[PDB]
Amino acid sequence: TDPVRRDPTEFLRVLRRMSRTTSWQKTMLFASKGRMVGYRLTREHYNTVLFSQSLWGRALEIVRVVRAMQEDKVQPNGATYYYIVNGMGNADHGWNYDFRINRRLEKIQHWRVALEALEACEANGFDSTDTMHNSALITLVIPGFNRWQQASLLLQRMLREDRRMHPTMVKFYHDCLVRNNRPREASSLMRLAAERGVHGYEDKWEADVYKGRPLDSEVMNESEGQASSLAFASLMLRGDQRPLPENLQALLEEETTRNIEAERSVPVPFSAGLHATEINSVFRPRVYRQLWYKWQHIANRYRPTAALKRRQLAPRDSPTGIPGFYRI
Amino acid sequence: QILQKGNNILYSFQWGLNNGTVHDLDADGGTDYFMDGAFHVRDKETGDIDW
Amino acid sequence: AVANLPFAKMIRVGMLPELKSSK
Amino acid sequence: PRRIPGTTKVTYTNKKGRTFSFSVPVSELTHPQVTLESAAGTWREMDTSFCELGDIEDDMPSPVDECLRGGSSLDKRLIQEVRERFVSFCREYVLMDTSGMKSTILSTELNAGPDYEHYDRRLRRKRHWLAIRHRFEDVRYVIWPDVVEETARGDSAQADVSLTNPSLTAGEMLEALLWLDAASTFCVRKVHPSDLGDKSEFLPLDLQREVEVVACHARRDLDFFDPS
Amino acid sequence: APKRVDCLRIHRNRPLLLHPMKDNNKLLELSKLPARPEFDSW
Amino acid sequence: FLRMWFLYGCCLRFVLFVLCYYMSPRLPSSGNRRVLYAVFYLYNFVWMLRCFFCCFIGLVMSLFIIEGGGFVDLPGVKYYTRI
Amino acid sequence: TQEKLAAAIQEHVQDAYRFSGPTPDQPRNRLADPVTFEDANNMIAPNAPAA
Amino acid sequence: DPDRPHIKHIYNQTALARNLRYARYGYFKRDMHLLDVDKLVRHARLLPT
Amino acid sequence: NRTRHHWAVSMTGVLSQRPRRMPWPYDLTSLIFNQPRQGSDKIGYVVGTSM
Amino acid sequence: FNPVLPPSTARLRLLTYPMALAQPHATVPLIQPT
Amino acid sequence: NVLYHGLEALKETLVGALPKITKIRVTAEAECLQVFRASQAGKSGNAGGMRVTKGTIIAAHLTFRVCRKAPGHRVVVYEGQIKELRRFKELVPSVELGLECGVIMQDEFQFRTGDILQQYETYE
Amino acid sequence: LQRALVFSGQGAHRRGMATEYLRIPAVACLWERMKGSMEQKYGISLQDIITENPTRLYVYNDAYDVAAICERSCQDGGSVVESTPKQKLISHPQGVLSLTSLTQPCMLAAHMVSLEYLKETRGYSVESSEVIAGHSLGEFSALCALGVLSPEVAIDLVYRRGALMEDAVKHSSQSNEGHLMFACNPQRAKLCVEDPDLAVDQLHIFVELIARNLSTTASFIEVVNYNISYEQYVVVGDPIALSALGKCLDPQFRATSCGSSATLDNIVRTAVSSVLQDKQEGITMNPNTGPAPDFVTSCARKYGIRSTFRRFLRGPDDGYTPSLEELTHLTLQEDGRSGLKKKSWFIPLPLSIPFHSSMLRRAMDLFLPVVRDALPDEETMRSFFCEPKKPVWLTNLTGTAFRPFDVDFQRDALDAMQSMNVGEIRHNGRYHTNLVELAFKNGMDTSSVRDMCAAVLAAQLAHPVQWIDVMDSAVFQHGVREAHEISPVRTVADMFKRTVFRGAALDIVTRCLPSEERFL
RNA sequence: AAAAUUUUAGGAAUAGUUAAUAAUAAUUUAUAAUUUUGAUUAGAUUGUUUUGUUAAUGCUAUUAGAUGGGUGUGGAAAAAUAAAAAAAA
Ligand SMILES: [Mg+2]
Repeated sequence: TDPVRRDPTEFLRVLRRMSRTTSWQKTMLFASKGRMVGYRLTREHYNTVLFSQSLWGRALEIVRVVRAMQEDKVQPNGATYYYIVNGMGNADHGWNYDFRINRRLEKIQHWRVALEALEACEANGFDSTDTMHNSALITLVIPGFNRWQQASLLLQRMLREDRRMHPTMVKFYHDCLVRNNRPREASSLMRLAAERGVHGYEDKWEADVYKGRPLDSEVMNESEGQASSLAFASLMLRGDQRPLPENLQALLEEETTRNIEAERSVPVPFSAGLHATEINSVFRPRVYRQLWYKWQHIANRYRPTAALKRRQLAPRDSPTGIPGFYRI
Repeated sequence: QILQKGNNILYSFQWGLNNGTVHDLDADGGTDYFMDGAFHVRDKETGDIDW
Repeated sequence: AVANLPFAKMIRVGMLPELKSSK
Repeated sequence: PRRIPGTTKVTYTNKKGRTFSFSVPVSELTHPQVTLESAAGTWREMDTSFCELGDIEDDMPSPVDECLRGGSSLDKRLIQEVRERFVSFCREYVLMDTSGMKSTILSTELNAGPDYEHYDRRLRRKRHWLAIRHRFEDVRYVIWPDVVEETARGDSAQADVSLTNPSLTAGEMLEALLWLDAASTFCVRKVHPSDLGDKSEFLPLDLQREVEVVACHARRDLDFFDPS
Repeated sequence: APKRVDCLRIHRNRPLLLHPMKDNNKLLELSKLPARPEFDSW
Repeated sequence: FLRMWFLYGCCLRFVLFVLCYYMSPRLPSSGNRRVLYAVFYLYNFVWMLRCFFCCFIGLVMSLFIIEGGGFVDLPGVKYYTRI
Repeated sequence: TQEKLAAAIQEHVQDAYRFSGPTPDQPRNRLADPVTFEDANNMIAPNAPAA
Repeated sequence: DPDRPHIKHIYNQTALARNLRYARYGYFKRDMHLLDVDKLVRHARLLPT
Repeated sequence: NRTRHHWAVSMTGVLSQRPRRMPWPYDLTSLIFNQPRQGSDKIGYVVGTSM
Repeated sequence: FNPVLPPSTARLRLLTYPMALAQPHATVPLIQPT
Repeated sequence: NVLYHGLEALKETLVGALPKITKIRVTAEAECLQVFRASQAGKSGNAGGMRVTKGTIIAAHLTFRVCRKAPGHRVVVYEGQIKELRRFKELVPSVELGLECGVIMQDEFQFRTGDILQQYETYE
Repeated sequence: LQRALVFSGQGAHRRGMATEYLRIPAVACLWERMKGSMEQKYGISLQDIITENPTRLYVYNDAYDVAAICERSCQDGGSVVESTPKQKLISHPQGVLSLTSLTQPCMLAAHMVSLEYLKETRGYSVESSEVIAGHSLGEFSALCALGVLSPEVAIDLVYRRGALMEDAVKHSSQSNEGHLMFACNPQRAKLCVEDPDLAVDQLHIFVELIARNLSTTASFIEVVNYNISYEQYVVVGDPIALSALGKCLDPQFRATSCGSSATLDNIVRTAVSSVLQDKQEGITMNPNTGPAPDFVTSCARKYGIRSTFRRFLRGPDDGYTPSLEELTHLTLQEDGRSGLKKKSWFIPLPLSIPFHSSMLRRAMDLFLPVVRDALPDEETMRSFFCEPKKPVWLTNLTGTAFRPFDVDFQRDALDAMQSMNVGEIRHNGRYHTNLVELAFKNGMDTSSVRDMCAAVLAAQLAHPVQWIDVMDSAVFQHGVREAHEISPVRTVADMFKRTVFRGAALDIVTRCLPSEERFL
């Protein structure tokens, strides 16, 4: 308990060093035990801890830090909200051979936590950046979650505020829409990406085949407020296709519904009850493979498509640079 | 994989008056030379190479 | 000597516990 | 105007010739923090009462908690939402995939719950069933309100009240009771020294009153059973 | 009206071929994504 | 076998000139022996060493080939430039 | 038990502080803070000047 | 806690983790102020008279 | 690594390790039993019945 | 009816004391003259 | 990709290696036309009505200078500051070039006709 | 569905521009004509400036003299010998193309070559458009597209306009760092979100209060142009006034720093007091600069041999997640305390000239003869403008159909001439004449369509661009639902898409023809 | 399907876990399993008389080129570079 270390200055310096060098466990343990033993954690300390947790994509740890901060009555700020949203967006997920990577994230409502963080950031008067909105949308549209309605609402408010769409968010939202069978919304998202100029989406532009069709919510509201007549508007016609008398139309529609339900009820072998978007989809934050990225852009700086295999950066009988290397 | 016999090829390409040849042939006692990569003429006034 | 330095007084007054009044 | 003090920026010259420029906020470490005012006018703290953690003391959050938060159990729509969420919770528990559970006594977990990496394996199902027990004890009288036959006039008044407020029909009440009975029969039986709760908790439930209420509603309706 | 593969002699003058990475893995998209989202253009 | 640390097992090394200067030999020997600073990159890492410059001062050389020596007269250097 | 737990947590904090490596010497800390006893003690109450 | 251990085999005879020597009365003299005398009597080595 | 640290060229192979270690079939089991295959029959002491 | 506040706040409160100069409504100086 | 562009860049980076040189850069100046006896300026201070050319004059500027013609020699005296700058009958923050303006220097200084007031700046 | 031919402003900057479109022989001939004209008249190589964009350029000596620039014949083509030495140096840190005096000719040439590419490839016709307009330099570009000004003359005209702007900036005492431009978004500023009209009213009140509070010193701030209905207003000024405006446009400053109930005057007073306090403390000016470049070292003594010749990582994620030292716009602790910080509602601009400001009245007066003696005499201008022949041209000042013979348009133009910026203060010592107003009065007394056009062109050099009114008149009065806006970077088509017009909102389909020709 | 043999200067905990089962596709039961006789993770390295050397049971080499989402086809996946190979007159 030397006086050189029993001071807030050295504690903050070591906390910054761990947040910039080591993993999230070091910062969490050091902060919690210092708080227990007598070091007071201010806004700077909490923001450093949350920066580390967001960088490593931890959700439960972020929630615990938020609870401790609220208990200690530390007021958050824009950096705190940004870190919370970024951590919730960087929470690792996916399926690896019918094995779910992060099933605890299902019960940890990180999408709701991020949405509340964004709402608080906007309400308190801080400047919410586009990365926060994109991370909030990703939290809704990750493969384990199906919240495309709230994702659409968030994207509409983003477009009204003229925000920027990230390629990763666009890809995840498109995958979610295709998985949830929303071709109209997927085409709209693709057209928006092509118009804005998102990287990789400058050529995925397609004609709108639902140009004259009303919304599903519109037809539902019309039915709630003749449903037999509204069925003709609900069903799409090709122009050269003409309606049939309603008595036979009802039978035909019932036949089509029964056939579609029978087709979709059939189990898909070897799919593990997972969609094609969820098959072989494991996402982890870039902190996991930062060393791989750095050494790839050194050993194969001019061969980006080449695989970063060992013996390119180390001889035989000698250690390679990256300890974990591929995965763990 | 290490390329030796490269200075031997560069010997045929470096024409002109050799720096070592000039240093050996300079019989003047007033002048002074120093060797870093070649025998450069030292300036007595400043100690640097004589431009 | 670092312990004797005046910043230790700042640390002590900052970490001084609040005392609840008797009920 | 409550101006926030600035960090102390120091430049140090290493003996090797390097320079380090770092800003240590020494002022805002002992001085009290400068709180800000929300743009909307009042500060809104983020809510984290719905997240599920490895907190052993806290009960596992359920969707029934959101409906119980309001407390307006008189509303028929609220009652229907409560019933739907409770049935969903019980059905999720019954159909839970119990592949890698491995619930056995571990010595090292005497003074704490299961390990962080063992939460889903040897803690999730027990917490889920304890939450089911708590939610049932909270909302049993809402899902199956107590019946009172009284005399003939009392029965007439009870029938009039039931027809005025048929919040839940006999079919869905029976479905809820069936899922509750299935969960009770497939409850968690093995207790651990780390279990801070009472040992009698890990026992099947007694649903005599609920059976009586659903029978009352079944005889209230004209034909509860069909040849199908 | 095929493509060469770069070779590196690692040890004992044994060649090593760095074949192109499979198009399905996440590492190619990781390289394609921007490095600093706040600073670089998306 | 701590000698020839910078050879990395190869019988020779490919280095590039950076600086050149002189050092006094160990006592009782006296003089100004010429030694050159050399830099080389191996497996994406730069290395700096000091080697005795026994090569003739002829052409303007930028690279050098380094072999082992053995003369215990200069404390700190054990690498010699091939002629 | 409270005091023993506090001592154990302090020992854990020392083990964590071991991550920082050897501690720097006095002049770094001495030049880190220009604070004086006046600013140190004005936080609680302002003492009258000596008479 | 010796009376209610949360682990099995409190002591061990490894090379670098021997803790039997660290159970004698001399080590508990340091924390004798917080010491439980019954626990000391029941679990300690080389106790004096 | 928390257990072993790698700082030089390591030996490779199972039966090429120096000093050599090899199986020694001649023991009590070979003296007592006529094994149809190596390690088919064994003799030992029970050291647990928890399962 | 309303779910209780999380009793896990006891863990956060464990081995913590209210700092005199870190209270939400604490000023400098801590004690003011009358 | 251009030879002379590369040559210009090489010359720029060769010149940039030389140590810094301090240059007194004059931003604007005014030439005295008439001088009036000002009571508020002081017994030793006289107001000056003059025309400003080659830029505007900032009254709040710090470093000023006076140039007097002696004999085609131009001596520099009174590195001071403007006290009160007024055009017409109202104080002005700055007067643009071409417009006549009245200036009063500080430190109770008086200047005759033909003087040149210059605002300058020192920088590396 | 009638196309509106919109031209981008001078804000767009690109090294590439329209170099790829020179493959067509006709476009190459037009490009060579313009480049040769510019080189023969001033020794300026537009192709070199575009393709290379160096930091130092050499042009003809004594070719930047203001007297010659003003009094030279714009129509006449210089016959300067190609052996004339080029000893005049033009140096900019970012690049030569960043300099406005040379940016404008390059942007006009890019617009012309893109239009020529469209015409030659797709048979695109300007006459098919029923309305034509441009942002700032887009006005001259649109006039050249119509044909009243040849491109050879127009390149010289825009170069002279830029040179006059640079001369005005040089005559201004404040250095180039003291002149900055910002785009403000009152909607995201959270100034009465319920009523965006009250939002813009509060913005105008804020800028007027700042101008009044700082009228004692040389500081200035005034609204320059209105781009989007409630999303983009470009204003310029000195760093002090800009920081005060940034602090005013900050909900946190209005919440905890001062008031949350105080009036706008009190908010502005607290903002200026806080800016003065920041100056006293030592807050850095222009904190919106980017971070330090990637650090690569080779001194093994200070950092070790293992770190030599290698870039240092920007944190564990290589800067993917910014740290507290990079999130200063969120932590109002240091480097973000000043109002100059970018906060998604107070956006800095790279341009270092107060375009369309009170500082350019002298430049406007000097530039009026330049466009007076550059237009065709009386035939083609009157043929184009008269009754009006499509496409109709809209002016930046009081955006309306150019109807010189209409009393309504004359009154609108007179109001523009006699108008004033929102935060302008014309106290004594400020240059102020009425040459443009008298020129337009003469153009109203006698027909002189050429003189009226010259006056209205010169007015926009120091008068605000009413682009909101331009959009409204294009959509509603002229019935336009489609915009063909030529821009390398989609400068104003994005604003055209963002703004919503109520007529049930009329749909506007906008595109950059040289950039997304495939969609056309 | 089994048994033996199995690397690291600065040595410690590991875990879709062990067994039983009327349980294919385990809602259960247990004082479970691994490990200081060296585990798990991380580093190196294609495992079982083949090379070199010596008086040597020492020291020093070695591509036996071997494995879950790309098609459920096929008796059997190993199935999308090659590798001296005769494939129904
Ligand atoms: Mg082993």
